Amino acid sequence: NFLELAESILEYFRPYLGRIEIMGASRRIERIYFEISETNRAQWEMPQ
Amino acid sequence: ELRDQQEQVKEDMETKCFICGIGSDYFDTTPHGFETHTLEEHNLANYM
Amino acid sequence: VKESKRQFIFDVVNEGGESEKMEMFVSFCEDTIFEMQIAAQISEPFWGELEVQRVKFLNYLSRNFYTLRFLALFLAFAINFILLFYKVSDSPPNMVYYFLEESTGYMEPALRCLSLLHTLVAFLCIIGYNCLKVPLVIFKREKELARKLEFDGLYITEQPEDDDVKGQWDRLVLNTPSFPSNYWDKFVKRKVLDKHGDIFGRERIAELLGMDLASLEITAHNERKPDPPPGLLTWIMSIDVKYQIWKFGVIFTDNSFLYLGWYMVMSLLGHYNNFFFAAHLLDIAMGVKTLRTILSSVTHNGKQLVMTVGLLAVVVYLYTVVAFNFFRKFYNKSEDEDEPDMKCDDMMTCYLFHMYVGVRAGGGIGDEIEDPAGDEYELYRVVFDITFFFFVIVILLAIIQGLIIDAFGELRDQQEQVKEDMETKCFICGIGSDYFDTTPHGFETHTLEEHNLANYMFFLMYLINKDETEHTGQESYVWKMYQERCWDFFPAGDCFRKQYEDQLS
Amino acid sequence: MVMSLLGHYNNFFFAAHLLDIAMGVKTLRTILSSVTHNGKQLVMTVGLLAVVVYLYTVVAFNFFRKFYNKSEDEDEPDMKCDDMMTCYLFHMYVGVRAGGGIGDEIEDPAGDEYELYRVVFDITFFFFVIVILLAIIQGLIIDAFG
Ligand SMILES: CCCCCCCC/C=C\CCCCCCCC(=O)OC[C@H](COP(=O)(O)OCC[N+](C)(C)C)OC(=O)CCCCCCC/C=C\CCCCCCCC
Ligand SMILES: CCCCCCCC/C=C\CCCCCCCC(=O)OC[C@H](COP(=O)(O)OCC[N+](C)(C)C)OC(=O)CCCCCCC/C=C\CCCCCCCC
Ligand SMILES: CCCCCCCC/C=C\CCCCCCCC(=O)OC[C@H](COP(=O)(O)OCC[N+](C)(C)C)OC(=O)CCCCCCC/C=C\CCCCCCCC
Ligand SMILES: CCCCCCCC/C=C\CCCCCCCC(=O)OC[C@H](COP(=O)(O)OCC[N+](C)(C)C)OC(=O)CCCCCCC/C=C\CCCCCCCC
Ligand SMILES: [Zn+2]
Ligand SMILES: [Zn+2]
Repeated sequence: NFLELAESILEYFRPYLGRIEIMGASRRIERIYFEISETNRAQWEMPQ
Repeated sequence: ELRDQQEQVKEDMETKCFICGIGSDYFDTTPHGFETHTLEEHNLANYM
Repeated sequence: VKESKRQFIFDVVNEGGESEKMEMFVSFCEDTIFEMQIAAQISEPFWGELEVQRVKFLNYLSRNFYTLRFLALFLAFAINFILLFYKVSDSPPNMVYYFLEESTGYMEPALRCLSLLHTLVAFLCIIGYNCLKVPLVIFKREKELARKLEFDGLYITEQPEDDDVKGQWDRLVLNTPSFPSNYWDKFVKRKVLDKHGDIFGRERIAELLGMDLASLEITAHNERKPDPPPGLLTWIMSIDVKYQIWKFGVIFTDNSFLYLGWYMVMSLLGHYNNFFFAAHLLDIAMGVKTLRTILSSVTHNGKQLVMTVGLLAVVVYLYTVVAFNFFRKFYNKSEDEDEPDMKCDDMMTCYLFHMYVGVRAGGGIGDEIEDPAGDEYELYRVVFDITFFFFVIVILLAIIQGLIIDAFGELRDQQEQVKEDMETKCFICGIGSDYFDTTPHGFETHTLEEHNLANYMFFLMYLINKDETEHTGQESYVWKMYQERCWDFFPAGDCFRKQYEDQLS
Repeated sequence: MVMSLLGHYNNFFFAAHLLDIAMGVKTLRTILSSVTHNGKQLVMTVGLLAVVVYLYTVVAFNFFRKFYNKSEDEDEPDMKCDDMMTCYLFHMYVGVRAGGGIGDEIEDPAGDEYELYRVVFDITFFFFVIVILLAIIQGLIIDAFG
């Protein structure tokens, strides 16, 4: 229900919400969340 | 030989994850599981 | 239909994506359903009598379209066989006179009759194509336009790229009363209006799509049914000029229609000069399946072949530059000493000489130009000849041969890959055959009864044909998902057996 | 057996029995299965070659007749595109076997009103018939091996 309420914010921030998986210090797989910049995303999309 | 190398690259990228090396059969247990894994969970662009 | 299914499976497996696999499958199912409707329509069972006779004639042409094409090919071959007996002379049978040289004397009338028959059959082929295959072209175009309108706002939230001619031309049909004439969905305009009305304005959307809400409401409130007697004037008023213009643009842009029109034009020119009928022998490439496959081998790497010819031209030009600058004296192609005939006295002439003679020479330009033995530039010029032979005659022609051979190999590999995929995994759910074969012939039973492609297409047809008020719960669920173009109801990595593995065992 | 019997009528009919090596030797049988694997495509390729050469013959018969004199003495000409059947035979027989195509055999077009048209004629003949179609035959055999 909370996610449904926050749908608009999540949709807005979807292109900038980067997530990766690492083998963390806890000896378990962990998911890391971070911010991707619009300039970086556009540069990555550039064709070269 | 060049054609075979291109085909091998395509087959590998379609069959196993570039990061963890797990086959697509394990991920496809859920609908479009391999696609979601390679787009959101172990995305190369996200690691970069 | 089996050939269409085979082609669709090949295309999906070779140049298809997993995400778009089910979208492609549903589009193929829709096309197959429309073709089935056309086949049922054309299948066999004073103004009215004339109309029924016209409809029967058009149905006959549509049914026998392919037989007509084979007949056209046979007539072309007969005409060209007769043309083989053609001769030229100075005297009637400065001015030169062409005529048939035959003993029996029956060949000229036979040629005229066959030419007339060929022109008639070409015209009938055009009509049969228009009646049989154009409807599917219009159906696909209309349905693609409707989907782009509803799910992309291609003319509401965005616009065509302005380099894509298809979108610009399709702009003509949006407001026409009969825009969805072949595509069965008659609620496309209402769906688009309900989807994009609020953000971009109901009035703006209605103006774009040529619909009048006030008229809709008035018609709902009360009914007025003026129907004039059928007549030519009524029909003329009924025709939709804008829609017809758009449809004819689409048809005249269609490739196969253009080919058939060119066939007809060449057939007509054959009456101006009989030898124009030789152009119709090129139809064997389209007609014979084996020849079509062989020529697809050549056209598979056609771009690379053209670029290779261009590279050959550039290399020969470089050789021409070197020859024009240093080896001019060796290019005398005249025997009499009084009148020389030089080829590298000007760059254009020598480039023509190289490209024309040296490339076709077995050993290269050295086969044709003067022998350099006992000359100050003998070693330079033998290096010139040897490198020309190696790079042009050996390497580049080897590249062309290799491109053709690799095209053969690539096509064979693609067919093998399609076969292997279809034998190893289920097209629908993607589960491997090893899981299913746990029971005797389990994979065969799964692909024949559980996840049958034909059954999915038949279900789509049955759902479309059934009235929405009669749908069961499951049918309503699938119908709603289909209307939304959500393909989540297709099993993916799951099946009945996997779902109930414990109980089924 | 029938050829063996005919060998007694004429001894040279016994040469036909040398064809038995194809059936007898396993290596030869495999090699020849390589050729017969795409035999239908090979036959259709030869047919396509015939049709293309016929189109070239039509063009030559209509426009390039004067270049087909194969006689040296000026008193007696020996023309090949003075009739369609003769010129089709000439093309299929000489141009296909020529290393550079029909241009190797017909008269030199330098200094003629149709020089460019005729060099295009020769070059396209060489490219389509000598280079491409023969490349198709070679590729069919190689692909059969593969
Ligand atoms: C899908 C592929 C699209 C491309 C197809 C290209 C087709 C090639 C041809 C022609 C262009 C079409 C328009 C030409 C019309 C010009 C009119 C014309 O032509 O009028 C001049 C003479 C007519 O004859 P006449 O003056 O004696 O008068 C006869 C009767 N009277 C005596 C009444 C005066 O012309 C003649 O004679 C013509 C003699 C016959 C010419 C050869 C016929 C063509 C055969 C083979 C070529 C194949 C090329 C294939 C293209 C490559 C595709 C891979
Ligand atoms: C895919 C590969 C494409 C291949 C491209 C074409 C390859 C053609 C190859 C080889 C030909 C070798 C011989 C070249 C020169 C021999 C003549 C020579 O040596 O005479 C010495 C001259 C004397 O001058 P002059 O009084 O006679 O005329 C001066 C002014 N004029 C020229 C108009 C009056 O000295 C001079 O001028 C010096 C002038 C500078 C020389 C430039 C020549 C460069 C050409 C090719 C380089 C590589 C060739 C060998 C490797 C094979 C290719 C892989
Ligand atoms: C299962 C696959 C079947 C495909 C192959 C079929 C075989 C092709 C050949 C021949 C069929 C013969 C049928 C007609 C025979 C009639 C008899 C005849 O013909 O009698 C005329 C002369 C005989 O001589 P004479 O008049 O001096 O009488 C000398 C005696 N006295 C002095 C009594 C007067 O005939 C001669 O001379 C004959 C001289 C020898 C001719 C060459 C023999 C064949 C050799 C190489 C070609 C093999 C064919 C391979 C092509 C297909 C492979 C894919
Ligand atoms: C897989 C592909 C198979 C290849 C098929 C064979 C292609 C062979 C190719 C090229 C040859 C180029 C030159 C063709 C024409 C040169 C002659 C010319 O230019 O003379 C202009 C004439 C002047 O009239 P006239 O006084 O001589 O009367 C003529 C009346 N008669 C004909 C009986 C006396 O004008 C006219 O007749 C206009 C007549 C209409 C022109 C018909 C010729 C079209 C032939 C080929 C299509 C394009 C070839 C280039 C593309 C390469 C192939 C991809
Ligand atoms: Zn992974
Ligand atoms: Zn399945």
